[PDB]
Amino acid sequence: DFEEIPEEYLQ
Amino acid sequence: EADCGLRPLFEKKSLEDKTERELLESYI
Amino acid sequence: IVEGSDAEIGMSPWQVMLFRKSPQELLCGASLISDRWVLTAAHCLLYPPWDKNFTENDLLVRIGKHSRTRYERNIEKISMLEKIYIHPRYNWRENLDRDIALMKLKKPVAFSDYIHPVCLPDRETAASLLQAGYKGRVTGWGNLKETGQPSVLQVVNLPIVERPVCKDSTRIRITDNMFCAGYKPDEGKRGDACEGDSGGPFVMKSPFNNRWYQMGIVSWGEGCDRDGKYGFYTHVFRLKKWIQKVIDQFG
Ligand SMILES: CC(C)[C@@H](NS(=O)(=O)Cc1ccccc1)C(=O)N1CCC[C@H]1C(=O)NCc1ccc(C(=N)N)cc1
Ligand SMILES: CC(C)[C@@H](NS(=O)(=O)Cc1ccccc1)C(=O)N1CCC[C@H]1C(=O)NCc1ccc(C(=N)N)cc1
Ligand SMILES: *[C@@H]1O[C@H](CO)[C@@H](O)[C@H](O)[C@H]1NC(C)=O
Ligand code: NA
Ligand code: NA
Repeated sequence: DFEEIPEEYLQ
Repeated sequence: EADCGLRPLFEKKSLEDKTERELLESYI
Repeated sequence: IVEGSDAEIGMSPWQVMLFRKSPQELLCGASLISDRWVLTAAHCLLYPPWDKNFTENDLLVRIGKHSRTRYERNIEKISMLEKIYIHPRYNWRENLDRDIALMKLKKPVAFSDYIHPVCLPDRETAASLLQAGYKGRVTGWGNLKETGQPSVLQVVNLPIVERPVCKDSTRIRITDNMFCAGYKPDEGKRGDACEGDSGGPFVMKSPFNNRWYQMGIVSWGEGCDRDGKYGFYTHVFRLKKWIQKVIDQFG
């Protein structure tokens, strides 16, 4: 149920 | 560091939050 | 947080969310103590009985948050971890003695109205404030009940409890590196930290200098908000020499 976070933080 | 523990939206502008007084009242 | 209330905006600007990358979920609370250092509970990162052993690349730190689940565009900031440091005498085998860990961020976080560090106590402030009956404040996005989850950060104020009462409430061996807090059955009021609040701060506002100090870290409890049970917190001051050693060496 968490909103997706900008992919820049997942790289 | 030197500014630790002083909240921008509270202490910094001399506003109190809704329950901090409860803490103060316990400190006898 | 059980039997608490919604935090005000900017009420706890040192509050940190430890966030698992995959699956994306809340891992724990934590606190901001400088522009590069975050304090949390060791059990948030390492707890072998439950097969928990997170590495730096598994997690993110989300700072400046209010909503639990939203991506708070233009408000929250997300930081990557450079290194985790767990207390070398953290006792996960027995009773979570020395339940404390530090996390160094890859890059400094910018302070704002919503992001600001808490103070760590000196010996004198600890002696003055860590007394039975004196109230502190716990915040977090953890469970609303023992057995659901809040829309926004929750807050509750709770009194420190006399050591003998803490000890007599449990069969677990309590150490000087822990304190407990919460209301007694006969006090009427209630409230507690719970699962998910782990690693978050127990803070007190000094009446001497009007600054907030982090006296405890949410560590453990038998269920949540049970009559006759109390929440247990890592005693931050007792472990401050370790904190300073880590920051001095690696900071
Ligand atoms: C098996 C033994 C190592 C011990 N495990 S324990 O309590 O989970 C160890 C522990 C972990 C974290 C913080 C404090 C203490 C345990 O179960 N004890 C040690 C003292 C007596 C008994 C007990 O009743 N503990 C309280 C307790 C245990 C389990 C739960 C649960 N619902 N999982 C709750 C309370
Ligand atoms: C004491 C030990 C037996 C254990 N108790 S417990 O009942 O399983 C904790 C728990 C787990 C899930 C849902 C509610 C409560 C415990 O607290 N542990 C086992 C290992 C880690 C630590 C923990 O879960 N800490 C999170 C926590 C939970 C409750 C409180 C509280 N103040 N009530 C605080 C921290
Ligand atoms: C936890 O992970 C580290 C690194 O992968 C590993 O070296 C260690 O043995 C693991 N178990 C611990 C610290 O108990
Ligand atoms: Na006991
Ligand atoms: Na209780």
